[PDB]
Amino acid sequence: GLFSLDRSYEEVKAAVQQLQTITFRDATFTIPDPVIDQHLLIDMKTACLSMSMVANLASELTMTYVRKLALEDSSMLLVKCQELLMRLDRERSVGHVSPDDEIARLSALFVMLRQLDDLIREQVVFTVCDVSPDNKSATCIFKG
Amino acid sequence: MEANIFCTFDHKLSIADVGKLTKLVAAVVPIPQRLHLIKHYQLGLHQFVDHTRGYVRLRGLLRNMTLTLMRRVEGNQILLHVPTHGLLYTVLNTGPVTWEKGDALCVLPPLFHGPLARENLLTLGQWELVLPWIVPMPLALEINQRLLIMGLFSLDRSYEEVKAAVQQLQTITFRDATFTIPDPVIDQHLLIDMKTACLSMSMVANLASELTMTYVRKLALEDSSMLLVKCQELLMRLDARPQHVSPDDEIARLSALFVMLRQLDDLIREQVVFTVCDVSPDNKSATCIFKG
Amino acid sequence: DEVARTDEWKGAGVSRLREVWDVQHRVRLRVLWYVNSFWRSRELSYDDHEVELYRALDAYRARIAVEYVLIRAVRDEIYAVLRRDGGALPQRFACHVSRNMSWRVVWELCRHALALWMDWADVRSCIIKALTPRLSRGAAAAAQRARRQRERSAPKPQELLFGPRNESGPPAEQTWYADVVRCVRAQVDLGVEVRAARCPRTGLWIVRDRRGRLRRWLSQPEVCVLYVTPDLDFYWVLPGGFAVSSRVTLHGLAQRALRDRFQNFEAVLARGMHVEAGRQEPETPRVSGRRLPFD
Amino acid sequence: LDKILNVEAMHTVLRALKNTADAMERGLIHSFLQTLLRKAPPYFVVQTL
Amino acid sequence: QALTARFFVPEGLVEFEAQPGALLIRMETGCDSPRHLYISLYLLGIRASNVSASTRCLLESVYTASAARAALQWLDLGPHLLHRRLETLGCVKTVSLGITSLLTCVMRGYLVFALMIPKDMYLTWEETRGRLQYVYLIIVYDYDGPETRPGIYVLTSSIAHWQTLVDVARGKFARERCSFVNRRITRPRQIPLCTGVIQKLGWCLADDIHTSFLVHKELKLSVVRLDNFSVELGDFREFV
Amino acid sequence: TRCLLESVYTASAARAALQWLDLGPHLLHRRLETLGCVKTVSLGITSL
Amino acid sequence: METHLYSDLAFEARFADDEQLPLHLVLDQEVLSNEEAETLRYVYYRNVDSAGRSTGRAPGGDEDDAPASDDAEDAVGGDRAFDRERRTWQRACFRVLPRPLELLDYLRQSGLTVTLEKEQRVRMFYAVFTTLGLRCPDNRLSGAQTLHLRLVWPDGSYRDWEFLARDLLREEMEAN
Amino acid sequence: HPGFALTAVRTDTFEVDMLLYSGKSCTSVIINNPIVTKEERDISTTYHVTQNINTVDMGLGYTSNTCVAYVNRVRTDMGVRVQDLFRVFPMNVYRHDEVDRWIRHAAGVERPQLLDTETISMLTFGSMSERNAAATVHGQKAACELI
Amino acid sequence: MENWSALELLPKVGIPTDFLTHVKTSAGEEMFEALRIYYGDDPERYNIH
Amino acid sequence: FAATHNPWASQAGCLSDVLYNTRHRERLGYNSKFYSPCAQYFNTEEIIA
Repeated sequence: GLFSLDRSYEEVKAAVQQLQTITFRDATFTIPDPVIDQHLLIDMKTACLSMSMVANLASELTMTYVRKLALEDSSMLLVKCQELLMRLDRERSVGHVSPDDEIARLSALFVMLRQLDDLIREQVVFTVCDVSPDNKSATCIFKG
Repeated sequence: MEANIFCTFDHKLSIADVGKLTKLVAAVVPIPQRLHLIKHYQLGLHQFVDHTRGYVRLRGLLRNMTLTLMRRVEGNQILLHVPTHGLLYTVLNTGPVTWEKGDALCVLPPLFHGPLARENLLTLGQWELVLPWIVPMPLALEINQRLLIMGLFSLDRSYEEVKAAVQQLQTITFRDATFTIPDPVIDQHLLIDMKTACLSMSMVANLASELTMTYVRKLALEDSSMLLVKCQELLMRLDARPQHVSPDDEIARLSALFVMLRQLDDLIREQVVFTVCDVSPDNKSATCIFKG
Repeated sequence: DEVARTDEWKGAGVSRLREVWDVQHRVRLRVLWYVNSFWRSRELSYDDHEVELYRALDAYRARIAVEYVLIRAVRDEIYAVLRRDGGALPQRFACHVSRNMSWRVVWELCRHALALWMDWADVRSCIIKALTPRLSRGAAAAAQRARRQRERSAPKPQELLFGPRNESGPPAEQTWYADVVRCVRAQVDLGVEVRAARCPRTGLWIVRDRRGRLRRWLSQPEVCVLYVTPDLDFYWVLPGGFAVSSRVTLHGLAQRALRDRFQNFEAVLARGMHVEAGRQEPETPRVSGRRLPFD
Repeated sequence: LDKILNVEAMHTVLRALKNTADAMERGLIHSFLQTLLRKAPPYFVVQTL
Repeated sequence: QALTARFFVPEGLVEFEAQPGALLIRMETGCDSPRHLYISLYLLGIRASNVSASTRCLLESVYTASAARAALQWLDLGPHLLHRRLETLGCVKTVSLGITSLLTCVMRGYLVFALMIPKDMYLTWEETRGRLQYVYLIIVYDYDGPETRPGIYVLTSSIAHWQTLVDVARGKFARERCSFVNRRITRPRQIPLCTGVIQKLGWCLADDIHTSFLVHKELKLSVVRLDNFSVELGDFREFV
Repeated sequence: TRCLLESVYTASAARAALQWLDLGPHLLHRRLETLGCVKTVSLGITSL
Repeated sequence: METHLYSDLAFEARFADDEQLPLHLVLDQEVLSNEEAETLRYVYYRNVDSAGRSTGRAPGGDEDDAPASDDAEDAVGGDRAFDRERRTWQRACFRVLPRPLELLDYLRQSGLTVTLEKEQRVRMFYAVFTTLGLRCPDNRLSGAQTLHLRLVWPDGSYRDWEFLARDLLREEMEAN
Repeated sequence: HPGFALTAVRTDTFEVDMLLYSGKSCTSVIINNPIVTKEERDISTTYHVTQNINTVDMGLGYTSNTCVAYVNRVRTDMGVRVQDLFRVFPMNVYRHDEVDRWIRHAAGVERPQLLDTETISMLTFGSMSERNAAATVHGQKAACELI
Repeated sequence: MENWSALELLPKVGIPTDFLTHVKTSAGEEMFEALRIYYGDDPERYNIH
Repeated sequence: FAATHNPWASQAGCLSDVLYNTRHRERLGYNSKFYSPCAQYFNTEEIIA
């Protein structure tokens, strides 16, 4: 879904062609594209843009909130986290806020991550202990 | 397993109190120790409630405890039944929140409501019975998220600026109802949660791939829609062929991003306790599956 | 493979340690210098041209000047209004009086008290405490509300009959801060807090402690006492309840320095204190050494 | 007293069974009427036919 | 009641595991002929950083079979990840030895059914004995060294709600979390997943915990034991 | 107690009596007279 | 200890935008009592120009320079002036060690390999760690600058005292 | 006069008392004995009973006629209030931001304020775009569409 | 709160009657002084003191 | 469905509310004896109750 917008370049075409297939314990598949007719569906669009939005919002918000929280009892986790952020800022940059806009930003970050909960958690529903050449059939314990 | 819990009232049981308690049959009450026999003091949250100290502390103390169902009563004897994972049970709505078919439930400490005239149950002497709130997933998730938002925003600000933001945040509207968080004072538990949130947020900020970083910019250049207009309006204050494309590294980086987002979600999502079948039309009772 | 700043930081370590006093030589503290600090890499320059130093000390003198000059303005008001009245003091604080007393000796004791109090003037004195709430944000709004409320027409019978009840007026119980000086043994008290009320029988003042007990000094011949109101009105009292009245002419100072020196500093939220405004704070955080620290 | 409660339980069973029988008969007639209306064309078309 | 299961495993892996009460894990492998291979918790001790030198020497002495050594080579081949390759089966009590051995496992039941843990691997966050205790299997990744060797623990606690347990684990394992951040910064081309993984399997009465010794081939090991045990498997849940 | 009584008696008719009590020059002594003790209720817009 | 490192990194971050350089302080029983050191809440610092100014106010001048009006309504420009005064103060991180310790042994138990000009032992019954900044409008730093250190306790009481930059930097900067 | 004319189409609902006419034995019903199954919860048990009838059409052509008889009253106001395409097509926006804002303001329609899961769900999957009106004496609003 | 269990347990007099509107509407629209409504079966009647 | 047909008579703060509403009228000189014809059309408090 991420590659959907850059699908013209040859490198992207080869990468997505490679990404189409999965191999798993003697079986090989082709997973159909989420894109149809050169455009992307609204549902995949909103999922992908929500994930991109939460990543982006975290990028800016992290500096202000690590500085603010570290005003309390600072710890090693905080200082190494801040150093990691400093390294990110150093490599990226080669070339105040309104309180209501701030609260909107936090609400947007959490609401964007919140809808992603649908897909991220791969809940288990079955566990199996039996197998046969009848492989069409199996005996399982119910879960979830 | 201790599939039954007996509780004994030390005080006398007047006819009015025993009838009132008879109306509560099959409701939900928490029990700390899970021991076979328990006194009447631990039945309910009254032993642990304290408005002077954090609602976060009460939230933690409630989420740690165990859940039980009610059974019909007799002289000086009240019977509590612990549910077994996976079976089907009947529960009654303790709070005023509306319940709907096919959505999960969570347990949370009580909330202030419109009239503030909360009914008192079994006020035996200086002791009182108070029930926890059984809440459907959206409202519970919203309130826990907004409490964390309160903690993260209010820090290192004067009371004057905080005063408007707290009145904007504290009020929750959910399915035609209104609610307010009782006492959102910062506590060390909230500071630990906030430290974990900051670490996870910085990690996802760092290890996110370039395509994820630049995706919304490219699409905002490409398309134009109400959702994208809102996203740009949010990011407006902040506002080519990729030189490297690597499917395997992208897969691994996105897996790391998923473990980070999975961790960040756990800070908000309270553990499910009930999943519902269809509900009685009076919104007072429902039949549910119990999960642990 | 590269190390983080933290590990090379801890390896490089510190090598220097200096002790520095404050300007007044009240408190001494140490400073540490880290060899790996970015402050070294910046290569900034330093100079201390003497004219800038002289300006800095003169400005510092003007900074400590703020309260002593206010004390001296209080002196000037006292003497000026004493001259203007021409040696007449009306009674203002409720106490009985005796006629057959050598009033000259108590006048001389008033002179001695005036001399003694001024020698022991300090920032701890009453008037600084009086200005302390006046500077805060709530003071301006409260003064506006009070002026609007006191400058009001008597309600028509219509308003009294219907709707809201009689709107609450000001309470009689006032809060004052005071200095008291005793001449029998030369010693002063400078940071007093006192309750005040207006006597119902006669409009004189009654002074009480915050515990409610009626206060005694007004009778004692050897004591003269100083009062200031929360609206910066001024009183000086000698034995017999005879007082001198003036207003503290604080206009001699620039607002910048006056606000710089002191104000009732407003707080920001920290661990443990309520997010709702004005709620009762839980037990103090107090990271402690008397006990094994919690983890 | 226990015989009173036993009679009450038996009568509850009887009420439930009789009410359910009435319910089933009403449901049968209701479903028959539903089918009969799903077949029946409007007046003007059959008058023309 | 109990949900019995049946596995086959070659003789080389069995001899120390052959004591009736043991815990078994399934490991995936990239090699095509041994698609899956079965490993007991004791065998993880040979690689676990928590295990002391003497117990590691004993484990190296016992598991010298070629198939077991190949299994350990497959385990060590995994780059800085094991929970992606390990899956928990449950407690076992029955064994028949031979050139290819047969043993049964129970994935849900409480039908002696003691579960055995090595003394090196056992820890508790609390010294007060709570009447009701849960027990969990956790894997923790060290990052301060040159390359990541994993830590292994099995722990008992009175905490049931997951987020509280994650809070206490973060409190006690802060060094490992800082090491994970240090790994992320020091080797930016490498991307570790987690600091540790929690997995739930436990329901037992605290008064029925025992300390004991165990023997095999006249070699002596110290172990901790859960006697009146019940097994309930769960999902590998990752924490930071 | 005065605040409680002021809150409870805030009906329209009561405040008129309070106005009449202090709108005249004369003291309470000349204005009032006692009728002993009351012992029944019959509520309405006018009560007996 | 960690406060010094974190504050150094944070001031490295903010230097490109507001040009403050970091200064690291340690305080002992000559500064404050054990009771008030155990309950320390806030620390605040400010910088002053040579002629007498502040960091938050406009350097040229401000309406605050006008004489006080002593009127009834607005004593001293209440809301705006108080906002400016709270603006000019700045907060810094702090950590307090309530147990008694000596500096050199504690630092060597930490990762810092201290090698002083002489191994002068210092004994502090209780120690608080704090980092403060002093600003230079450009890479020229004037010794006549004065620095403020404020400490705040929950009940609203506070104590403060001023330093001369020439005393703090008397030899460390002279080498460079 | 904008230079083009519009014709609106409108939907109105009525509540009526229908009557139908049937022929004797024009359709047959085949029914069973009702079968009961048992379900058992904690405090209460519920029995489900079903009787799966099936019907056969016992007549060629049409054996049942119905005539809609009586108008009880109208539920729709038969008004001319216009359907908001902004509600029907909430996703679409004008390319330039300022002109879109000005059109939305001038048209008397309000854009959503803040991002929330309810707003995201409304935009993506569709929901009740507008709340209930404050009050209604004139029945259900007549949804008017225009060509 | 009235003793509804007494109403349920005790014998009754059988009176055929019909409300002007639908029965559920008369209860839902608050026309009666006091109401007790339950769906399914409330076991409260079987508990007596 | 227009906003109002009488701007000076409909709004809460307009002439016809402040003049006619018996609860607002009490803020001004009001002889209660006169039955104002439009009193029942502007007692917003009574209508809300």
